[PDB]
Parts: sequence; structure tokens; C-alpha cells
Amino acid sequence: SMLIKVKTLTGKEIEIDIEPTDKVERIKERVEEKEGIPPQQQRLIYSGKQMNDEKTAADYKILGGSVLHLVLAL
Amino acid sequence: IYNSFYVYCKGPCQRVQPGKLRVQCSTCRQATLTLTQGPSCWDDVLIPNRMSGECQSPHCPGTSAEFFFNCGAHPTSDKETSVALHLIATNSRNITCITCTDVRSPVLVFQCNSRHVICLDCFHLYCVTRLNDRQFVHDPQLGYSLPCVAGCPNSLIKELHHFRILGEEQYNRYQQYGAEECVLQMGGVLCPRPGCGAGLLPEPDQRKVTCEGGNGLGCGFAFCRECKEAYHEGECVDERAAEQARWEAASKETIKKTTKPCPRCHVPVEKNGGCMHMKCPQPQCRLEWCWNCGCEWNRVCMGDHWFDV
Ligand SMILES: [Zn+2]
Ligand SMILES: [Zn+2]
Ligand SMILES: [Zn+2]
Ligand SMILES: [Zn+2]
Ligand SMILES: [Zn+2]
Ligand SMILES: [Zn+2]
Ligand SMILES: [Zn+2]
Ligand SMILES: [Zn+2]
Repeated sequence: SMLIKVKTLTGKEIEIDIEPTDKVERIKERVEEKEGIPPQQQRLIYSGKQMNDEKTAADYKILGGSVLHLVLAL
Repeated sequence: IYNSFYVYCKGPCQRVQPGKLRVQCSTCRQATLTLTQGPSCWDDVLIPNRMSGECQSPHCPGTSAEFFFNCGAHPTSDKETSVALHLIATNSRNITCITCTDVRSPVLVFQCNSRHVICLDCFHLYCVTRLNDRQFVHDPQLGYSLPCVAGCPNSLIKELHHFRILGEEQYNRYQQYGAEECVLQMGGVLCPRPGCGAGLLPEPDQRKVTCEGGNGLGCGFAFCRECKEAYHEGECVDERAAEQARWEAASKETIKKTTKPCPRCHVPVEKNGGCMHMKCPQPQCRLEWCWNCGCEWNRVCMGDHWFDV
């Protein structure tokens, strides 16, 4: 697996372990598991790009230890 | 040593380093794939399964290459990869920097029509100033980036890892600012409380936005989405320097050799684009040799400079 950080805009890093083939949808489920935020309410942004649920981390060229930002959709 | 390739090593090095190119069979994942022709350009190594070869491992029908880069500075594992920064070149053409006017190496070559050249030190300064001034460009498809310093169109950097030139903390600020801009692009709002930093997509038909989120996601400040105050009742480059700094257009005073005799049989062989791996087509010869070094082809030339720009 690969370690990524999911960082709130307020600056909290949430460490998540992912498989590099995990869909972004699956990443959100992992975030739900740790933080209790329903995936429907999550937006993940990597270097300014809104990440689509059907893509993988590898689609976004994300490296181990890199940061995806998490934004709430109320 | 001639190095064609650069990576960002975020591991021991924490800097732009010369990279080592390796190739494997995409079927068996072993370094047993003989390419029909070597890579001649970045697309050849960045677009997976683009290149044809024959695998030498017993009974493997693999015919497609996958390339990887490792940092060249240290013994690495094959799986300890680094990101290739494909805009960065060794300044083999001695082209001056668009901003400082000095000949330096390495350089970054933008993908504008002019192929404008900036030294990496000036590139760092460009990124830092644009970042601090909030003049990075947010693009809904490409993310948060910058174009050619000259302002040339269609020149936004696509491989965002180039921004690792900022250094770790500035790069973190880069990604943070990119997230904020993405939020705003998406029709969201940024919390205006000093030091909060939250951004969110508020509910549709309400002027009152609250910075929601337990466990630190929000701060609970209620603001007006119009004026961003507390929620309230009622109404609220040098022209010549740029010319000289062109990777192709400013290199024509120097003759470009396109053909060299095979060192063994002495018969002229045509170079294929930027590929350094020369293969003599004479059936009784078939010498493979490095255009750059002149030596028999080998893995050092492969790893260091299989092709160049
Ligand atoms: Zn390194
Ligand atoms: Zn194979
Ligand atoms: Zn410069
Ligand atoms: Zn340009
Ligand atoms: Zn707030
Ligand atoms: Zn107002
Ligand atoms: Zn020959
Ligand atoms: Zn060589």
C-alpha cells in the first residue's frame, strides 16, 4: 500500500493507507472510516484538480506521502 | 557524465537530481525487453506501452515497454522511483536564460511555440513571486499552474511536480493555494476568519454561510457569502532576452550533425530524432553505439542519456 495525507483546508493532515489502484471513491470511503464524513460530502483536490471518483491515485500521478486536500460540500 | 534526464528526489536528496532511466517488459516486469528502436523523445518514455520491443525472458510474449526513472545520486531500489521533470534539460545548446541572460545548466524549456528557456534558479524565483502574489493560474482540467514567463499562450505546465522546485514548504503552500482556488472555481467560499483557512461548498439558497465541520474542519464563523463580513441583516520580459532564450530558434548558429559513420563498418547512419542509441543496419555489422559518447551501446548510456532534447 501507499501512504497519502488528506489535508483539511484548516490544516489537519489525516494519514490514509491506500492501494495505488484504489478508486478515488474508495479513498473517500477510507476517509469516512477515519473521520466519519460521508463520501457524498467529500471533495478531494490534488494540486488544484478536483479528483473524480472513478480515477485512481495513479491517474493523478500522486506520489507516496503526497497530500490531497479535503473540502466539505454541505 | 552526460545527463539528459532530471527527477525530483523527495527522498534523501530533497532536490532536482539527474535521473536514471530504466525499461522493463510490461508483461513480465523484468529488464529483458529489447526495443525495436530506442526512445527519441519524452512521449516515448512517459506514455506507457507506447514503445514496441521483444522480451528476452523465456516464453514471455511481452512486446510493450514500461519506463521508470530513479534518482541518480544514490543506490536506489527499482521500485524507489522518482518523478521525471520532463521540461528540464541539460543546456547542451548553451542557450541564455530568458530572465537573467546567463548561460546556465540545467534549464527548463517551456512548451510555448517559442520553446523559451529559463534557468532553474530564475524558475524558482518566478514560481515564488507568482505564488506569493496569487498569480498562479487555476485551470479546471490541469489544476494550479503557471505558463511561460513571457506570457505565451498554451504554455501552462502540465506536470505539476515541476513545482517541487519551490522546496517542501513552498510546495505545500502551492498545493494549499491551489485547493483554495479550486474551491472558489467550484462556486465555494473561503472562511474569512484570520487563521482559519477553511474552504467549503455552501448550501445553495442561503446568504448565511457558516464555517461548519467538527474535529477541526471548521471554526463556526457565520459570514455573508456576498461581502464576507460577519453575517448581518440588511444590505451589505526583455524582448531581445526572450528572442535569445529559444531552445530551437536561437540554436541555429551551430551546425546540427544528423549522420555519423558506424564506428565499426564506417558506413553513415542517420540519427533518429533525439535518440542517442544508434543501430548499424548493415547485416554483417549491426554494431549498436552511443551517438554522444562514441562507445559500444551499454546500460550506462541507456540510463543517463538514452535520448535528449
Ligand atoms: Zn535522490
Ligand atoms: Zn517479458
Ligand atoms: Zn536565469
Ligand atoms: Zn514562451
Ligand atoms: Zn472558519
Ligand atoms: Zn454582506
Ligand atoms: Zn556498422
Ligand atoms: Zn553515451
